[PDB]
Amino acid sequence: VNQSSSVEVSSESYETIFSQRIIRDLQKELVVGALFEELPMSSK
Amino acid sequence: VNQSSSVEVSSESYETIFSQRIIRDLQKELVVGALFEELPMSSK
Repeated sequence: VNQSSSVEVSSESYETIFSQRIIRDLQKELVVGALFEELPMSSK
Repeated sequence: VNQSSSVEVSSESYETIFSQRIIRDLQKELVVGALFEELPMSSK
């Protein structure tokens, strides 16, 4: 799609480097779940 | 109960692990019972 040059590439796939960094946003942190303690129940 | 599988416990009492732990709340602090001294009386 850069058609400026006479000999332009077929797709934009060939004009792009697909890095595979899997970036992520700040994701809501979690507090409520771990604060408390467990009663290892072993029965229903 | 927990009747999901062939083979089930009979009463759900054979399920629950009854505990014998007893718990009492924060329970009103008794401030004025002992603040003051005693006159050990021996008559009305």
